[PDB]
Amino acid sequence: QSASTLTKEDVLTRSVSVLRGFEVKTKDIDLQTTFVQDLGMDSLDLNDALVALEEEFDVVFDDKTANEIKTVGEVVDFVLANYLPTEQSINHTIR
Amino acid sequence: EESSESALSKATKWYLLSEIFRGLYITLEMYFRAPYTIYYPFEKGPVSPRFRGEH
Amino acid sequence: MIPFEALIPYAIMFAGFCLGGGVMNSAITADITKRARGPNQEIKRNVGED
Amino acid sequence: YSSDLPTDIPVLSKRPHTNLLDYTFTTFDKMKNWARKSSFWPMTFGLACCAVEMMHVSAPRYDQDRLGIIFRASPRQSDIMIVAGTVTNKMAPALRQVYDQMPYPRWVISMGSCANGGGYYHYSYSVVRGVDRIVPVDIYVPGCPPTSEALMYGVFQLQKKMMDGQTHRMWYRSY
Amino acid sequence: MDLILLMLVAVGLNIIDIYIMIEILIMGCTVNTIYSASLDNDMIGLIYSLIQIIIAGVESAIGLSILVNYNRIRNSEEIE
Amino acid sequence: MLNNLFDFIEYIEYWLIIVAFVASVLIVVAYLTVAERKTMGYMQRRLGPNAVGYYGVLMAVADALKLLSKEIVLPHNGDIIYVMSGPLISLFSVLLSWAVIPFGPGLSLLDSEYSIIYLLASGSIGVFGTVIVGWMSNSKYTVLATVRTTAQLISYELVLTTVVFIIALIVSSLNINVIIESQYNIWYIIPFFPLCLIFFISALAETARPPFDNVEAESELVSGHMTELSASPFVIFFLSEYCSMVLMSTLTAIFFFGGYLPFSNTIHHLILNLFDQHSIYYFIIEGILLSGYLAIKANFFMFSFVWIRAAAPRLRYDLLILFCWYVLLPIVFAIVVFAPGILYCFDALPVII
Amino acid sequence: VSTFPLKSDINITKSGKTLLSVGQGGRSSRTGFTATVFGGTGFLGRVVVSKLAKHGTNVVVPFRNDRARRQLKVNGDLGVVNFVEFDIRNLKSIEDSVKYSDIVINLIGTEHFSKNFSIEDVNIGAAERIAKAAKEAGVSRLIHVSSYNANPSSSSDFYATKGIGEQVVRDNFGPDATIVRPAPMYFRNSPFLNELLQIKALGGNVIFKKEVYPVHALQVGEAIERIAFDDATAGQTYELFGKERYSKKELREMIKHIIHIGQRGYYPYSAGFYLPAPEPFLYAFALIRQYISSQPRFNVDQLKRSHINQEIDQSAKTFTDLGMVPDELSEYLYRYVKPHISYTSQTQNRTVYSKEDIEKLRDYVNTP
Amino acid sequence: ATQDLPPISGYAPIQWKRNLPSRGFRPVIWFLGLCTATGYGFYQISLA
Amino acid sequence: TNPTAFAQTTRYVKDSTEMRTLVLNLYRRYLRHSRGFVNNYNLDIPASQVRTKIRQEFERQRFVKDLPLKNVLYMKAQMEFQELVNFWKQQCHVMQYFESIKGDSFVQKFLKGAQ
Amino acid sequence: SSSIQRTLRNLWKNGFKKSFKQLQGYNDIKSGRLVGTDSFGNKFYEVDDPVEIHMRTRFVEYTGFWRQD
Ligand SMILES: NC(=O)C1=CN([C@@H]2O[C@H](COP(=O)(O)OP(=O)(O)OC[C@H]3O[C@@H](n4cnc5c(N)ncnc54)[C@H](OP(=O)(O)O)[C@@H]3O)[C@@H](O)[C@H]2O)C=CC1
Ligand SMILES: CCCCCCCCCCCC(=O)OC[C@H](COP(=O)(O)OCC[N+](C)(C)C)OC(=O)CCCCCCCCCCC
Ligand SMILES: CCCCCCCCCCCC(=O)OC[C@H](COP(=O)(O)OCC[N+](C)(C)C)OC(=O)CCCCCCCCCCC
Ligand SMILES: CCCCCCCCCCCC(=O)OC[C@H](COP(=O)(O)OCC[N+](C)(C)C)OC(=O)CCCCCCCCCCC
Ligand code: SF4
Repeated sequence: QSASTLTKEDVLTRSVSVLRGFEVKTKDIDLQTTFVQDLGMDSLDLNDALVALEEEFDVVFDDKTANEIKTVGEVVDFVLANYLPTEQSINHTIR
Repeated sequence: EESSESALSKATKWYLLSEIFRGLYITLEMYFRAPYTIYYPFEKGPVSPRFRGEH
Repeated sequence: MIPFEALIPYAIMFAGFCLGGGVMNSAITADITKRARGPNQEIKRNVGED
Repeated sequence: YSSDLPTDIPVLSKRPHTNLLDYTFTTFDKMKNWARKSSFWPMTFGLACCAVEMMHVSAPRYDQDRLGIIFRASPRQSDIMIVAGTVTNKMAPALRQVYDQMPYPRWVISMGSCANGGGYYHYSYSVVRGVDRIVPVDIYVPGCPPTSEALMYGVFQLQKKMMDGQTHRMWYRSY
Repeated sequence: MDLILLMLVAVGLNIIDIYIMIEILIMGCTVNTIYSASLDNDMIGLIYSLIQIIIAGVESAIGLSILVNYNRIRNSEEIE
Repeated sequence: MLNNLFDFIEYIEYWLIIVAFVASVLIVVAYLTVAERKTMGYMQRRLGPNAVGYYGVLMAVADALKLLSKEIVLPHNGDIIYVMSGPLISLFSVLLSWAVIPFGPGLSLLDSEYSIIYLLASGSIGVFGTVIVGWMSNSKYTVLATVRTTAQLISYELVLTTVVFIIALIVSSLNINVIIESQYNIWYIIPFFPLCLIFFISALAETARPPFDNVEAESELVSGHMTELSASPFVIFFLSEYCSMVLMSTLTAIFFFGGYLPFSNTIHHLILNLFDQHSIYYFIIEGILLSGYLAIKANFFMFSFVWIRAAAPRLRYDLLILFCWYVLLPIVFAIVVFAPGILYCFDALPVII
Repeated sequence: VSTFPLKSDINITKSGKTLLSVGQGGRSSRTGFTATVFGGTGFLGRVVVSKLAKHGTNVVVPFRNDRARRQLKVNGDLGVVNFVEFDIRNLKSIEDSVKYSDIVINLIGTEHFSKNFSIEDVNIGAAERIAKAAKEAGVSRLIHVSSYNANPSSSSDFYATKGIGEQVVRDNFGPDATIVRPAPMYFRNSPFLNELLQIKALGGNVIFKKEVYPVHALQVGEAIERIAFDDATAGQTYELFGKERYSKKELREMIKHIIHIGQRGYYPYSAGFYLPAPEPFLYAFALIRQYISSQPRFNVDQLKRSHINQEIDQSAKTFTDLGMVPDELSEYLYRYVKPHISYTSQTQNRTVYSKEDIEKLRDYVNTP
Repeated sequence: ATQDLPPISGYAPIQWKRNLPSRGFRPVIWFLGLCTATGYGFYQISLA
Repeated sequence: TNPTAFAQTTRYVKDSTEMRTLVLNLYRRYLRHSRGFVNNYNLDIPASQVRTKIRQEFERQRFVKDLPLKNVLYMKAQMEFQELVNFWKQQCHVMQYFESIKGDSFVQKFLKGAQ
Repeated sequence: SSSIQRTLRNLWKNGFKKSFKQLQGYNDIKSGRLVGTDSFGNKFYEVDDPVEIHMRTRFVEYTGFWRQD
């Protein structure tokens, strides 16, 4: 119920597809793949990607983490540690 | 303990709505007075020589 | 100064009740008396002289 | 597919009654017009100093209620919109939305110089130069503010126009 | 149709809808009591029917309060 | 024809009796709307409606006809179920409550030993029909008004029900006609003057009339549950609310002022002695006389509904809840124990006869 | 729209007048032109009158309904919009409308007939009378709006009268009369889309099989503005249609998903979304309501036209002859059926159908 | 003569202080009448 | 008293590095609430188009050098954000915001009176 | 000024024909001394009745019977 069902392979796989829909230099994305160097995102492109990765996983990056994020693997680490399913109504669970 | 009215005196004004009934009576007095209404356009309100209207 | 214009709607409301009561009291009482006259229509409606 | 159209048939507002149905739909129109004129329910839309004179029409001296005039809070229960006050750019979309929510038939009265054409605030950056840029207006009441009698006269003009309506005879003779 | 439990599709998908089913089910017992008591001309059955109505209304209130407090628990932050 | 025409009237006679019954009630309700504005107008030193019909007698007709000629506002033509079901439940409830009102001895459409229960039960359905307007509605003023209707219902329902039960207990009957005829030698206004005030206070709260007009508070919730209602759905709710005012005014006259009983027994006999009892004209006059007594008493309380509106300010509903539960309920439950004790002490427990 | 609808500040009409323009094109500006829009209170007249009055062209709007004309006055500045009470059976009122106009636009036309006017009276008799009255008043430009399938030898009494009306307009006003042939027009409160947005559409299995080339009503109103202010368009016939062909069955099914009526597997079938009926019943019901109902319902001739598809006259001119690109129904379908979406109201998340999404939905509708 | 002025003697004084004198019987009397009416009412109910 | 929802206290930033972070944080908030803007204001465009419009406005002020202009631009950008999220703007104003948008030759302007 | 004695007194002075006209436009049966008549045909009256209130001592009779401007 109110617990995460996320694996490191799924979060990475969903992260790559969401990053593939952008205009990146390379489609070969792994954990070590940096945003500035490998994919080539400026200030605004990076934050478009972060919000896009927010919507996919229903998570919200904190300001401190978002400003300091470098690699794709850091995003996968953040999603796994912070993801929570949204609370449901009083009827969804007990019925 | 420092009130001027007895408990029954204050409860009789309270339960029997003393001041509410007085307000009704004052309203009923107006029912028998002459109303202020004038019948425009058959009658007109007062005007003065300084009145500003159509040029 | 009794305002008679204000008392007109109450007169019609008074006549509203009297319309219901005047009809109901007379129409129902007449029908009960009419149907108590006999076992057929010629006795209920017609009135004998004797 | 030939046709032959008459040429000298008068317009609806000048067409006399010829047959029985002309009287029947005229009677149907008159009763509905009589009711709408009699039940004159404006919407409470006092914006500025022109609203004070609109409140004095309901005051005992003039007592609009004796003519069947009752102010309604909700646009659904109203059929007359009296714009009494300055219409600003910040208020215009709200005024239009409030007008659009009135069920038909609906009429609009524009009262005072602000609503008519802007008035004292005509050359202001934040004033609409006349409420008839946003909503159709049926009658214009002049004055700054119009007196209570000036507003009542404007209402009487609208009631006169409402009593000339021929909606049901329009269906019979124009459609 | 009853033996395949068709009534399980007629019950709504909220906790309050279960409450309504319970009230309807108990009301079926009272209608059966009134029907038998009237045919027999027996006032003891009607006394039973009156008791069922009062008691069934008591549990309706007790169950509602539990559901009321259950919803309050979820809306517990109340920072306002 | 002749015979077939004459006994066809007999076949339709009772339907006309009902049509006359419906017509009589609607005339009072229609002209109560006119009378309220006339009464408020002169108390406020204005005139009230006098320009619609001769001296204002067609003002009610104009309001209904104008509203019946207005467009109905709803998202779709098939969405009539939303804003019409509520008004109909409210109207059907109050109209059915009139079936037990006797205009004279035995002149009620429904007569039964449980007429009191039917009266209370029928009016409780009208409360339900009011809250249906805020049916998951997106109008926040309709939603805010639905909450207040429930709060007022909890306030008055216990007090109004218990007061009527004390009156029924004094006569040991739940038949409304028996309660009226039990007041031959005494009108229950004298022994139960506190209960008459409480009944009228409860009636004001039940009908959502000021000072308890917290549901349709114009200065608070524009029009309350009626803010989205126009044309026919608005008339039906307005018609039912004023029907309830006439009903509760007539019930105040029945429970405490003897119903249709004459003010003076001497004058009542004098007037009726002019007409031969063997003629149908006696029973017309008696029907007018008895209903006139009921009309006079009910007119005074319909006047009192208007009178309290023009004198008292509105009270917040959360204060109304405390007033009904901390003040009215303890007093009424005291009298429900007081009254049987008095009667037993003097060997005067009531029976039906 | 634009900011100034003219290529110059001076325009000499073919009647000889020279009309100067003042201002930059706002409400307070003028173009110097006086136009008369017959049928201005109708669906298309409100579009046309609004576009003319916003730039300062004086518009004479002859009306028969006093309530419907009130909203037209808001379009223009003081003195710009003028009203003349009129009837097509009255000749003095028709002349008064065109007495001062340099442009006359004829939008009068019905697909029905009533106790007072047949389809021949309106689509031919009125058009002929207005064209002749315009000529005697020295009007430089006449614009007549027929239908998309106008044909003097058609089986449909509407298509036939529209086709003959095209002939009579040129025979009275002369060879310089302009003719417009719009396709079914979609907009807010569009008669084309209204029947598709209606739920209880009886006999849709027959009625909704017609294929058409629907066109945006704003462009048709924009095209007429171009035609009136460019004298090179005199004597020309324009077929204004969209690039894509749709059948009303497709749009009916595409609309159903946007309105989300299909959220329930039972509700559309229970609510009357599909109302199949044999064509003889559709004929009898249409025939019966023609002499019982007082409001114009689906009549007999519209039943015949349900079989006839829209044929584009290849010899006529298109939007490209006016230097305009037709709009696509895919890019406007959502916003015009948006008012009819049931729950919407920011419940959880709106489903805003982009232009790409509408075309994806069309394939899904056509998938069996 | 050419201006509106108060009279030589001035205007008579007006009333502006609050004037709402109490009216009615003492609360004891109203309570007694209520008990008197209740006692007589139940006497008639007892007789009936 | 208490401030309205989504209100920020006004502060004059004196560090260009700190200013840059505050701008980037606000830009993310605009993107996250883009789907909310489509819902509240009933726009006829996808949220993807709304995010594109947001980026254009941030790209206009990309190369503003003066720090005092940055603070006023940042302060005004915060006020607009608080206006949009709280639904204070009327729907007509937001619809016209997306209504915004080849220049004619010399002769073309000459013929029509130019500007 | 709102009593039925004043109305019946004014009804007797005017007659049925004049009072019925006042019962159609004026909403009030009133009597007075004829003061003049303008060029349009309106008749202007002044009231000597001691029970008439301040602003109601002068009134007009219009020429029309159904509409008054
Ligand atoms: N999808 C479409 O709408 C299509 C439109 N057309 C044609 O375009 C033209 C514009 O029609 P549209 O605006 O779309 O919809 P309408 O049905 O409202 O057009 C009818 C207009 O002409 C007036 N009219 C009809 N009959 C008469 C009459 N006897 N006397 C006076 N006026 C009359 C109407 O006046 P009033 O408003 O007072 O009733 C109305 O203004 C029509 O002629 C139509 O045949 C053809 C193909 C597609
Ligand atoms: C007969 C049935 C109808 C009326 C029943 C109820 C009436 C009020 C009872 C409680 C009174 C009370 O509690 O009296 C308390 C007060 C006064 O007392 P105080 O403040 O100490 O006086 C101060 C000192 N003095 C005694 C020297 C003055 O009286 C009242 O305000 C009486 C107001 C009544 C006037 C209006 C009468 C008509 C009302 C409307 C009727 C439909
Ligand atoms: C059946 C459903 C319930 C009943 C509803 C009743 C509603 C009331 C009716 C509306 C009133 C109305 O219309 O009367 C007001 C109208 C408005 O006149 P105007 O517009 O100013 O022009 C008229 C004046 N001219 C033409 C000189 C300018 O007077 C009339 O023309 C009335 C004249 C005809 C009178 C015929 C009477 C015939 C007898 C009828 C009674 C037996
Ligand atoms: C045993 C004999 C029973 C008597 C029968 C009557 C019982 C009435 C109880 C009233 C108590 C009360 O008015 O209560 C007041 C309460 C709460 O007031 P609070 O917050 O406690 O302040 C007051 C406490 N003080 C003063 C001690 C500090 O609300 C109200 O204002 C209710 C107002 C009701 C007015 C309804 C109008 C009805 C008009 C009737 C015309 C026919
Ligand atoms: S027109 Fe004059 S009185 Fe009216 S709102 Fe404007 S300034 Fe005030």
